[PDB]
Amino acid sequence: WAPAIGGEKPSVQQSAKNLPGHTKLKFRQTGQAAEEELRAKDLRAELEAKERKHFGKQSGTDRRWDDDVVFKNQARGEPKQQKRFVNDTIRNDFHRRFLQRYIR
Amino acid sequence: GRLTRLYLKAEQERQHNYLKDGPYVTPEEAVAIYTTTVHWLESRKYSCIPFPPLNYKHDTKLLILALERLKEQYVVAVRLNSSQREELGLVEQAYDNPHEALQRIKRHLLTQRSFKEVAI
Amino acid sequence: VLHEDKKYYPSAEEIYGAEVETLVMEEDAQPLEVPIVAPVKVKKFETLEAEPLRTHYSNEFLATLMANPELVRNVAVVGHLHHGKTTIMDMFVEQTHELRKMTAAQQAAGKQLRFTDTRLDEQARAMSIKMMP
Amino acid sequence: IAYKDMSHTNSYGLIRGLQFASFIIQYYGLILDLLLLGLTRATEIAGPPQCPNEFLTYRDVKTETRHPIRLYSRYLNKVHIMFRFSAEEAKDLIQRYLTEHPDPNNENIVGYNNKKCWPRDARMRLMKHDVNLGRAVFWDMKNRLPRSLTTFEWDNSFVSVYSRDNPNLLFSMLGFEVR
RNA sequence: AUACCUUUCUCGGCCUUUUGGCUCAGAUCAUGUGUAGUAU
RNA sequence: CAUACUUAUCCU
Ligand SMILES: Nc1nc2c(ncn2[C@@H]2O[C@H](COP(=O)(O)OP(=O)(O)OP(=O)(O)O)[C@@H](O)[C@H]2O)c(=O)[nH]1
Repeated sequence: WAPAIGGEKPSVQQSAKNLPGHTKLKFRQTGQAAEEELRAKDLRAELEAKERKHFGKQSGTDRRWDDDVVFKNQARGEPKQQKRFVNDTIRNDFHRRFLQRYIR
Repeated sequence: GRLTRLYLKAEQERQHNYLKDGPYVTPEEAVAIYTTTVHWLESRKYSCIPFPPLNYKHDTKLLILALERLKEQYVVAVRLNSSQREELGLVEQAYDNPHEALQRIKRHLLTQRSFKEVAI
Repeated sequence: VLHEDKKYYPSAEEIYGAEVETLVMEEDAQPLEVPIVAPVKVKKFETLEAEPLRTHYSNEFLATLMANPELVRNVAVVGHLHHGKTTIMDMFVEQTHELRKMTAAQQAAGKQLRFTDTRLDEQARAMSIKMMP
Repeated sequence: IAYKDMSHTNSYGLIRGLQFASFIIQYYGLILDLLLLGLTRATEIAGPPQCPNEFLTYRDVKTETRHPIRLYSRYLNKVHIMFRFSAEEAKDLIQRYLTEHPDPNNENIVGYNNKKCWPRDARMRLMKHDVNLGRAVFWDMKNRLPRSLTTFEWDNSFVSVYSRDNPNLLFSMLGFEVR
């Protein structure tokens, strides 16, 4: 109904997680998207380049033994399964496979 | 517990879809199947299994086999619940009077077409 | 009959259209070991020094002594394994250059110098691996 | 069927905790056995009603050899079949299979199930005639079953061919891997 | 003694709330004598 | 007077 609000000698209890560690910061160097390096370039050129590369270079274009047998061709007509995402908790494919695997 | 719930949602839905999407077995798959079975059973000179006769020579041996089987779950049993105690009571009754157990069983097979809830 | 391979929903292609690209990304392209921001590493191949060192001669003195064939001798130094070649070259370096505090660092760290054994992997086997002029 | 606050009516399956569930399973499976075999290979495997022949045996060798399906068993919902094929029979089968699942690239062998549990020489090889006889008899027996009742799944199946270039016949039956 | 306004009484009526949040409905659910004290 | 309840009291 209402959370605790968290407003702010000093106590001398020292936590283990509060001991010195990672005591200097990494900064972005030349080569890791540093700010002075990135004013120099046209990021729209590189984005439209990479998007065009992706979007084109994904498109790829510039009587027998079985005579008494009562049923014939019963696999033909079966649906081949597809890489798809269903946003359903219980009706997606991971879940149907999971329940198939673990419940016998 | 979570997986029995998840399985039972899936299984409730499978049972629903059967009643909506109808018998999956096609009317002329079922008939080819029924007919294959008929021609098999007739090739085998098979005779149906009849309803357990009244003066059936084996009726009480089969019931005693049944009851032995049902009792066997209770030969290590250390603490029983009301359905396990009720089961042991009815096993004892059917050992004590096999003839009225047999008559109840045959009345069940003859008449009973609606049954209680199964726990899963 | 439509089985319990029933479809409950349309595809992302019926949902979004032909001109929306629909991606299902269920596994990562790369492992956790490939940084997302690649560290800008000193590419530790064979690490030399950052300026021509002090010698007992100049630059132009060697420039002189090169331009006339009668004061230049070309010599390769060979021997068995370990028989002293690298160390003799090193003694030459030690007598004709300026590297004394280098020697102090060498006998403080507990190793004797190997000048021509420069590649720090040829170094850590006490072996000359590739000839050096 | 009730679990706690969950409940539904069973209309479709079989309740396996019934005491006579095994009898329904075994009779229904017998019907699926007759679907797999036909009423002639079944009546030859079974033997006459008067003189039935024992588990894996036949009355004659003319009766035994008439048909590819040589040995047959079903352990409740699990089937083991041994066929022996002529190379003419095997060839006709592999033909019909590929003409039904045409793949020019030779992507046939990729998703094949043969167990890594045995040593690498002794397992079933990657010959095209052998991988394809495997998949072709799987496919041809899987076509025998109305998919409204059951299918076979390749991932819960196992075929092993003993051919020229394969010396061992493999199966696993109950917990036993047999080579 | 009647018409007006106006004032009084009697019927008809009303919202949050008191909701201990979660999980494996959290789990299980039921196999005594004997005395005495009491309720009956 | 007969059903029930019980209590680190008492046995089986
Ligand atoms: N006793 C003695 N040992 C020496 C002398 N000179 C060098 N050494 C030792 O011999 C070892 C091998 O000599 P290196 O300097 O590696 O010479 P190398 O024969 O070229 O060896 P590689 O690099 O393997 O070809 C050195 O690490 C020294 O410890 C010397 O005059 N006397």
